[PDB]
Amino acid sequence: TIKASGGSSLARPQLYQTVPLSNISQAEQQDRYLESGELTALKTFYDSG
Amino acid sequence: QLPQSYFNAAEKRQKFVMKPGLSALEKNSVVKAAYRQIFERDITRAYSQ
Amino acid sequence: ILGRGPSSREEVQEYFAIVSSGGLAALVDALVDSQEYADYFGEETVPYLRGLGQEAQECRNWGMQQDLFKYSAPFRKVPQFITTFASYNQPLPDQHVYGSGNDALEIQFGAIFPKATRSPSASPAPFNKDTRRILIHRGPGINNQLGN
Amino acid sequence: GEDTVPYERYLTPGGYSLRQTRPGALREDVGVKVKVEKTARFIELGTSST
Amino acid sequence: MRDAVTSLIRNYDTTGRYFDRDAIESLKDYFASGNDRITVAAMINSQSAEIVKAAANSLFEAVPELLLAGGNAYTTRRFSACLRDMDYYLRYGTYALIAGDMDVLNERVLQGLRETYNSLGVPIAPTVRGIQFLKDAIKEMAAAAGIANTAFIDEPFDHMTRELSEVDL
Amino acid sequence: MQDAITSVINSADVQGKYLDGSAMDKLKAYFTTGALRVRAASTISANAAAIVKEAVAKSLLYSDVTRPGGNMYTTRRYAACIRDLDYYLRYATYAMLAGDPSILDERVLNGLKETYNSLGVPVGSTVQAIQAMKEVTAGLVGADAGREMGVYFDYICSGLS
Amino acid sequence: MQDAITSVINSADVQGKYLDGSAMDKLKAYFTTGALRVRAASTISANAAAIVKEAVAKSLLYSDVTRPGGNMYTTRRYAACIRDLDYYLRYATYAMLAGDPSILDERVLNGLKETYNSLGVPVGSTVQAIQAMKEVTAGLVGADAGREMGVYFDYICSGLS
Amino acid sequence: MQDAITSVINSADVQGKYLDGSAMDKLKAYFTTGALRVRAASTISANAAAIVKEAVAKSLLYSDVTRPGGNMYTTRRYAACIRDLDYYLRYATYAMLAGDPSILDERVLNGLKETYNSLGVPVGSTVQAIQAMKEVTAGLVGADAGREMGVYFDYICSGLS
Amino acid sequence: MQDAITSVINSADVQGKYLDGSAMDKLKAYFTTGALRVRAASTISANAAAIVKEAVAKSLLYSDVTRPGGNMYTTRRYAACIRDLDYYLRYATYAMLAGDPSILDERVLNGLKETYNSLGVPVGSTVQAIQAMKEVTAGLVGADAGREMGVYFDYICSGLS
Amino acid sequence: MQDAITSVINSADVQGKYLDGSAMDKLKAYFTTGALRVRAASTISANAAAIVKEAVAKSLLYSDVTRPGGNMYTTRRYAACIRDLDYYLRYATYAMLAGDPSILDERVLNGLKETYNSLGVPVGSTVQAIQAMKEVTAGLVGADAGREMGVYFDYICSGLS
Amino acid sequence: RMFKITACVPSQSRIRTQRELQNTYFTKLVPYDNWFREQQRIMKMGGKIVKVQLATGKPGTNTGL
Amino acid sequence: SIVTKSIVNADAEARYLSPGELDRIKAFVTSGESRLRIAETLTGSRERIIKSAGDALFQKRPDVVSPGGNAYGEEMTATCLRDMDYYLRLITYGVVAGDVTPIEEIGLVGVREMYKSLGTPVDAVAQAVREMKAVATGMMSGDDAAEAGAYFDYVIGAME
Amino acid sequence: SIVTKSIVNADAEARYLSPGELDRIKAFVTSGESRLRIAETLTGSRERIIKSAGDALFQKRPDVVSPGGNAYGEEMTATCLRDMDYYLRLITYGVVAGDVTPIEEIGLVGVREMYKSLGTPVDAVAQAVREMKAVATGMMSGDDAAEAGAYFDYVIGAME
Ligand SMILES: *[C@H](C)[C@H]1/C(=C/c2[nH]c(/C=C3N=C(/C=C4\NC(=O)C(CC)=C4C)C(C)=C\3CCC(=O)O)c(CCC(=O)O)c2C)NC(=O)[C@@H]1C
Ligand SMILES: CCC1=C(C)/C(=C/C2=NC(=C\c3[nH]c(/C=C4\NC(=O)[C@H](C)[C@H]4CC)c(C)c3CCC(=O)O)/C(CCC(=O)O)=C2C)NC1=O
Ligand SMILES: CCC1=C(C)/C(=C/C2=NC(=C\c3[nH]c(/C=C4\NC(=O)[C@H](C)[C@H]4CC)c(C)c3CCC(=O)O)/C(CCC(=O)O)=C2C)NC1=O
Ligand SMILES: CCC1=C(C)/C(=C/C2=NC(=C\c3[nH]c(/C=C4\NC(=O)[C@H](C)[C@H]4CC)c(C)c3CCC(=O)O)/C(CCC(=O)O)=C2C)NC1=O
Ligand SMILES: CCC1=C(C)/C(=C/C2=NC(=C\c3[nH]c(/C=C4\NC(=O)[C@H](C)[C@H]4CC)c(C)c3CCC(=O)O)/C(CCC(=O)O)=C2C)NC1=O
Ligand SMILES: CCC1=C(C)/C(=C/C2=NC(=C\c3[nH]c(/C=C4\NC(=O)[C@H](C)[C@H]4CC)c(C)c3CCC(=O)O)/C(CCC(=O)O)=C2C)NC1=O
Ligand SMILES: CCC1=C(C)/C(=C/C2=NC(=C\c3[nH]c(/C=C4\NC(=O)[C@H](C)[C@H]4CC)c(C)c3CCC(=O)O)/C(CCC(=O)O)=C2C)NC1=O
Ligand SMILES: CCC1=C(C)/C(=C/C2=NC(=C\c3[nH]c(/C=C4\NC(=O)[C@H](C)[C@H]4CC)c(C)c3CCC(=O)O)/C(CCC(=O)O)=C2C)NC1=O
Ligand SMILES: CCC1=C(C)/C(=C/C2=NC(=C\c3[nH]c(/C=C4\NC(=O)[C@H](C)[C@H]4CC)c(C)c3CCC(=O)O)/C(CCC(=O)O)=C2C)NC1=O
Repeated sequence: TIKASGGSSLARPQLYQTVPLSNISQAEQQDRYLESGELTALKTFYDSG
Repeated sequence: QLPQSYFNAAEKRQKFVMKPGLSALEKNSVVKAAYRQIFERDITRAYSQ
Repeated sequence: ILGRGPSSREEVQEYFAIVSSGGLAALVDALVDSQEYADYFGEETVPYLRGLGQEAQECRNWGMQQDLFKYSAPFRKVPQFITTFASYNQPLPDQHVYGSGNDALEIQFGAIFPKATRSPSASPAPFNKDTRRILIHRGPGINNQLGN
Repeated sequence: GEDTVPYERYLTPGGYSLRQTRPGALREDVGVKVKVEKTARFIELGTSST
Repeated sequence: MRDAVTSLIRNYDTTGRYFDRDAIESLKDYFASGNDRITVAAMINSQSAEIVKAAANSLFEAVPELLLAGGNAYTTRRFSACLRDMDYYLRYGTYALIAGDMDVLNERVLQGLRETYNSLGVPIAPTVRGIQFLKDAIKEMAAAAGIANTAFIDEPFDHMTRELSEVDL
Repeated sequence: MQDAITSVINSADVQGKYLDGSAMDKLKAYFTTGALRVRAASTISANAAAIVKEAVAKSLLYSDVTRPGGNMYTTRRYAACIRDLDYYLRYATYAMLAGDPSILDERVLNGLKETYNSLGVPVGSTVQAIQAMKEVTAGLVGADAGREMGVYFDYICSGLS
Repeated sequence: MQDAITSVINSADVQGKYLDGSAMDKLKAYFTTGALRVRAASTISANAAAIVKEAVAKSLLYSDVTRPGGNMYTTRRYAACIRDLDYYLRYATYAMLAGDPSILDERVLNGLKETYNSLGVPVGSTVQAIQAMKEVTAGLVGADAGREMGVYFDYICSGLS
Repeated sequence: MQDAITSVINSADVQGKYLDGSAMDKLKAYFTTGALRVRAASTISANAAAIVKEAVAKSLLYSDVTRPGGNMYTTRRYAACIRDLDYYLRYATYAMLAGDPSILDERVLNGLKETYNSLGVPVGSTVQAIQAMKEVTAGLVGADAGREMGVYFDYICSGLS
Repeated sequence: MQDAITSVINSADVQGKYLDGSAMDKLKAYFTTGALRVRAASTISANAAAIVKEAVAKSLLYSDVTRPGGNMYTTRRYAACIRDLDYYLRYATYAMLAGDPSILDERVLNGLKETYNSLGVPVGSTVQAIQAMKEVTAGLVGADAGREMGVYFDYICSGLS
Repeated sequence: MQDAITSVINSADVQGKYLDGSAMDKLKAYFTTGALRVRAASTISANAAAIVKEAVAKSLLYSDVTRPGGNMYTTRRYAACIRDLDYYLRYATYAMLAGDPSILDERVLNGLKETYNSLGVPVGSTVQAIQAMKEVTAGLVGADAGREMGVYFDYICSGLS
Repeated sequence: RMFKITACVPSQSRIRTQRELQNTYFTKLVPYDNWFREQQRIMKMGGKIVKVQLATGKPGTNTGL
Repeated sequence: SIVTKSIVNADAEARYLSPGELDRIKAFVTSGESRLRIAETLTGSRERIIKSAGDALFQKRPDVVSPGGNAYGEEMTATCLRDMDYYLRLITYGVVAGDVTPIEEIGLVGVREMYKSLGTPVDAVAQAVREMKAVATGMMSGDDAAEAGAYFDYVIGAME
Repeated sequence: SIVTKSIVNADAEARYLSPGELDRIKAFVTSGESRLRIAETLTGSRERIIKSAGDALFQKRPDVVSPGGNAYGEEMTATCLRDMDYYLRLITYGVVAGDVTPIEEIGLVGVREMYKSLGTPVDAVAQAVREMKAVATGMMSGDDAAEAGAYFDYVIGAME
């Protein structure tokens, strides 16, 4: 018998990469707002959608 | 062991390297990353500590 | 410093012995000068958190590393790693069958439960359905109703 | 059984451990032994009679 | 970790007594069947990556949804993660076959496996049926190789699927 | 346990101030949405068992959790699962009527994570079941009543995760 | 962490089906709103500190919480409050850009209630501060961009409450 | 609470498989040992009080624990000690009959360490008392029935320590 | 729960010895102070509500804790505060009569810190209230009876802090 | 972590008031007792290992806990027990110097009960060990310095129990 | 006191773990108290130590570090 | 099982096993061979039991397979035969264990709540177990049919 | 610039440039012509920008030119207009580079420490860049004024 347990919160690992995820996580891991050219990368991803 | 299929499909973390050659804001952002990782929150710019 | 939780009980034994000899100074001294910090980070890279996509995880250390890779981790004031690592080998604990939060304080006017939302002190333990708790009789004792 | 109001019959080990093993509520046998408290034998021998 | 010897040692240590007749008989019982465990372990070390694959294909023939759409062994990332998990089960089953005690399985496999699997969405049920497809494969392969007794081979996988098991009885 | 009115009164009382114009506007917003809340609560009280069984038929049926080894395997576990989903729908209806999720973290989300972690209940599968329940009831009561149901369903899923 | 595109792909993949017409229509809706999302994100990145300080000037200033005894009293507590509000505005901008609030309950609303309840942080006062931040940024970026910001601001306030 | 039969059935059911030859062999082993288990249980039910009082006469009598200051000092503590030893012998008989120690960690070893640590009960002295009880009953019922009693007595001493 | 007599008997019994001269001297000290204890207990039973209301009038009235935001604000909280102070005075009277503070840490100070920390009750303000209650009752019953009341009042304040 | 001075300043600051006469009197009391606190801290720093080993020689030696089966059995467990007792004496010295037990429940009594309950450490035996340590150091430094040490030793024993 | 050391430490574990690259051949000021475990650790990983030089020590003192 | 029930019933009473309970366990231990023979009889011919019992059930209660009933369609009839297979498996478990605590403790506690949440008539399920009992006791000798029909009887009794 | 930022952000991540970053660099490469036109607009009329912005600043904030302020006197007002010329030059650099790393990496990091060591009110400097932004966006077409006002906006935001 297992006699103890840790708190298992469900964790969702990223199954693959998309572009807005990639730019948002890049700007996030540096702890800043999205700078102007990040927003341009997102913008020309949107116009090309 | 972790399969490479699990690693390439993952939330890829930015590794901040301190080389002495680097530009000056790069050393600034890397020192910012070290303050964020050790102190768990960015203690400069939010307390000027 | 290392970007992960302690993954064994012997690791917590070893590094608390180091803390006990020489404070925060010798703790950071022993953490930075490992083979682990030198292999993962070397001399140039900042330490980083190693979640379940970065490297191979272990099932024994999982629910507590999930705690540590949060921002509520300086508010878990209860030591989680040593308690789960010590309480893995022992028998079951004295906690309510469902969760460890329903154990009320035994005072005259209750409705005092350690709520999950104020302090994280959560020790879930797998109780089966036919377990019976051990209670102390308030009285002489030999008329403990399991026996008399 | 329809004559008495209830009363607290059982404690958990957490609640009993809370109330009894507090220092003023404590006895002094409860957990390790206590040795016997005799007077010194040289004081007993130095008295004025058996 | 504990083998059978350190299990008997910790059993006799907590009371502070020396070995009696029966402790020497149980130590002789571990030391006599030691060679059998070691040729079984070497025969498993022969075909580990073959046995893991064969048990995986027999499990996927058993439960066919996991290769299909909504299943958890869906993509090749999930397929490779499942086959690496079966490699873990065979590895620590070999370690418990050599040790003769279930403490390596308890300390390094079964403690908190259910937490990770319940969180990630990994099912616990075909995991167990795959563990004992591994057990059945190991059992018939080592019974084919001249070994008379298979109770020690029976031991660790039966323990591992008594522990991941859901008690509903 | 407090609705939008009691929380507004509690904020104005902890201030010690009278009810100013912002509190009046908040109470006017609640008194405009209340009739829609009433009609959605009646429509949800109509179809409790149907919404629950459609949520199980969407998510949990024919998966591994109803097979042997799953935590929804036995008839006792199936009945307790239907019981848990009926609880989630009932308390989401209560939080929709109050317009405040204080009842959810007071009376559902209090020790629910530790209970489910002690029992071995999968939290992701029950989060998917609550999400399918939300999808079914948002198909039932419409767009905006489904949204104001789904905010408390998302509150339950966030506190559970 | 998933945007509208990744959630649509995850639904079609958990189905195991190809992308049918409803998924194409959802992605067309996101690819029409994305330019407005980009321009609102640039306008919000312009005025981070102004929106934060106007939110404090609307709600938290000159009340009891900045007086002695309040939880926003000291300079450390004031700086941490400005930090928390900057976090809420930054993550609301991220959830506006993604078009999905999965980042909010993944990375803001995860242990935030228990942290604030352990510290003694008032949840109603910070909910009013986030509401004033929403009101200021909806005055900044317009009607519909303010609405698609306010849906994630309301998500943060609902998960906090 | 499960015997050897119920644990074999639970393993074959968690597998989802039918009862193969290894399960048949395990049940044949239990159905061969069951008559010896029955006769040893009758012989132990014969001499409950004698085995308990011989265990106290071997270990706990004339030591410090029955003297003043010991935890077995008073008549209340002596009666509770005899009660605890009768519990250990009775549940070891039950675990011998079932052929599985699940009842021991379900109903003896559950909160026993924390109870004894809260009361101040010496765990080493009661482990020696259970060991002397094992020695006496193994002298009573013979070699192999004494061994299959002593495996559950060692289980109780291991869970207590 | 034990007075001076029962604690002396418990010490002599845990020794296993008879009552020697030091125990006789301790019991003579208690049997000399007992009449003063009786008269002080009658005088305190005379003026329970007066001592409680004078303690609130000295410490807690007209401060911030009776104002909005304080923990003594509402009528429910005021009534519970008067109830808590009546408990402290009643149990201090009991510990004065017994001559031993075992009832205080058995039945007041057991879970009181954790209760007050879970509720949000200020411990310093209630310690000042108990100190003013001590000052008032020491003005009531005199110098030495006030001192032997104040030793148990200081015991309650020390266990609370 | 706060001494008597920092707690007085924190009370006067949470009031928002200046330091009135009662705060001046409290600080005068601390500034009179501080030299005695300093000399007792030096005398305790003199004899750390002697006080610890005399506490083990009084309580824990030659009992069941140092015998086989006890939790103080092995050399690892003996060394960890000496380490734990040195921690209790060191932090009681710190709380004596500060004149406030905030460091004890901040840094000793925080997760100590749950740690000891997870390890299987007897709490009553370690409470008796801390009581014997208190008795030895009160024999060392005198009556009143021993009392102001024993108030924090009783704080540690109360938080442990 | 501090040692201005210069060393080159190949990893011999990057092939298995497939990590990215840290530049070896460092020149750093190590504190005197943990220079021991650092030199020992560089010898554990198998790296050669090029140059050890005492930087701030003024060697031969008894107090004042 | 029998041993679990005797151990628990002596366990609440704070006593050992009475000698009458001990010869009860002894008689069950001796009759385990016939129990295993009945279990092999029920296990080896499960295909014909499930097939013929489903045929006789849908002959007897045709409305549940008609459009409008629960078990209408291919996969619904397959799930219906799967539920009958579950109940025959629990019958085999109860035959081996010598008592109905496997059957009750697995598949009879919340059976009403589950089949009400699925929309299933429970009387038609009782008819399914009745036809399974008819085919199974048509397959054995007399005392074997009585001993298996005891557990089949318990399942149909626990339905209604 | 944009290329530096994309290269560094892929460089820490130990990966190549993602295709979204590559079309970001491509779109910046195509918009470089309009960036150079905005740069010529800002460069050729720097005299009128600095003159009119200084006039509107000293009209708006007259205390810094009154005796007692920092920019009081001939050479102090000349140094004030020189600091405004520096910031307009950095605006032109940030317009060409497509990102604010020239502006931040040259004249915005220790701007508070420098202007505190000089005794300068930084809000009046923010008003100087505000008047420069007013004159400059009064000088261009709509999208050109928006693209230049983004960098002017960054400078005034990095002041306070
Ligand atoms: C395969 C037959 C089954 C299956 C497996 C599966 N597992 C995962 C992910 C993980 N599995 C583990 C397991 C272990 N870690 C350990 O340390 C041990 C003991 C040695 C075990 C058994 C862990 C930690 C993970 C997380 C990934 C990681 O290692 O970091 C997946 C991927 C799940 C996903 O979707 O991401 C899969 C598919 N799934 C099945 O369906 C089979 C039943
Ligand atoms: C069925 C599983 C089960 C067990 C085992 C159990 C034990 C148990 N033993 C107890 C006490 C006790 N147990 C002992 C026993 C001992 N102390 C010694 O010194 C000896 C070494 C040892 C006996 C061999 C004593 C002396 C007490 C009384 C403690 C007291 O009254 O202070 C108590 C305290 C309440 C009461 O007496 O009635 C419980 C609950 N409860 C259970 O539900
Ligand atoms: C989304 C992209 C993607 C693909 C395609 C994928 C395929 C994939 N093909 C598999 C097997 C297989 N695939 C094939 C056949 C073929 N394979 C081919 O690509 C040919 C078209 C064809 C032969 C002409 C066969 C015969 C097997 C069974 C292999 C085995 O027995 O292990 C398996 C092992 C599980 C299974 O049995 O299905 C995976 C995961 N995984 C992915 O993530
Ligand atoms: C009112 C607030 C509240 C809730 C929600 C609550 C839940 C709760 N759910 C439980 C069990 C359960 N809950 C589930 C539910 C699930 N397992 C699955 O596989 C599915 C994913 C999921 C259903 C959608 C199951 C199967 C059990 C039974 C576990 C068992 O019997 O072993 C138990 C165990 C005790 C008992 O069944 O009666 C509790 C206390 N209690 C409460 O007081
Ligand atoms: C004990 C540590 C502490 C400090 C310092 C503190 C400051 C503080 N100053 C404030 C306002 C202010 N403080 C000033 C003060 C000044 N402006 C000037 O021009 C002068 C140079 C200077 C004072 C001589 C002004 C003008 C405001 C109002 C700001 C506004 O209304 O926008 C406010 C917001 C309103 C309020 O709740 O009081 C806080 C919290 N709070 C604290 O807890
Ligand atoms: C990115 C997701 C995320 C959030 C939101 C987060 C919040 C967070 N806010 C905190 C504190 C705080 N948060 C506040 C904020 C407030 N108190 C008030 O009175 C106001 C109503 C309200 C501001 C509007 C204050 C005052 C503190 C400091 C508490 C203290 O120092 O005692 C802390 C305590 C540790 C520290 O300050 O650095 C955390 C972890 N952490 C995270 O990871
Ligand atoms: C006999 C031993 C014993 C004590 C002492 C005891 C105290 C106790 N005091 C309580 C509440 C309380 N106690 C106080 C008292 C105070 N708050 C303040 O601001 C003042 C400083 C202080 C009074 C001097 C208040 C205001 C509450 C109510 C809390 C609430 O309703 O939220 C509660 C919460 C439940 C209830 O009110 O009925 C308990 C159990 N219980 C016991 O069994
Ligand atoms: C071992 C104890 C046990 C039982 C009994 C059990 C029943 C069970 N029956 C189900 C469905 C079902 N069972 C039936 C069965 C019937 N309908 C009829 O008309 C006939 C009278 C009858 C069978 C002869 C049908 C039609 C469904 C499908 C219900 C639906 O699709 O809505 C389902 C949902 C899908 C699934 O995961 O299988 C469960 C869990 N599960 C268990 O673990
Ligand atoms: C490219 C980045 C950059 C900047 C910004 C910079 C500023 C700078 N401004 C200076 C002086 C100054 N700058 C000002 C400017 C102002 N005072 C006011 O009242 C107005 C609000 C404001 C201008 C509109 C004044 C008055 C001085 C003289 C300070 C003194 O003489 O003490 C000086 C010292 C003298 C010198 O060597 O020029 C430096 C280095 N240097 C740089 O490399």
